[PDB]
Amino acid sequence: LLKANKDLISAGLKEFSVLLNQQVFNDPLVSEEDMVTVVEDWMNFYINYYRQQVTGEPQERDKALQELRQELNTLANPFLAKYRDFLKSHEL
Repeated sequence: LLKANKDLISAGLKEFSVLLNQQVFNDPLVSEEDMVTVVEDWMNFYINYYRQQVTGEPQERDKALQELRQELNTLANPFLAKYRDFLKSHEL
């Protein structure tokens, strides 16, 4: 209900999707642990962000927060892989 709610989600969606796909690949390169922290921060930051940026009944808010948590959890899986493979491509 209300395009406003779905709009906020889509914003976090396009933001994350574009962010993962628009990351910058330049040396020096960031490590996996550093990327993980950044990803986690992005995930908790967005999660808390959306829990407070909702309207209407509390039930809808929760569905947005739950779907988001699963949304990032899935969306992050492929990103970490791209960087994982990007890390392996190194030499040593």
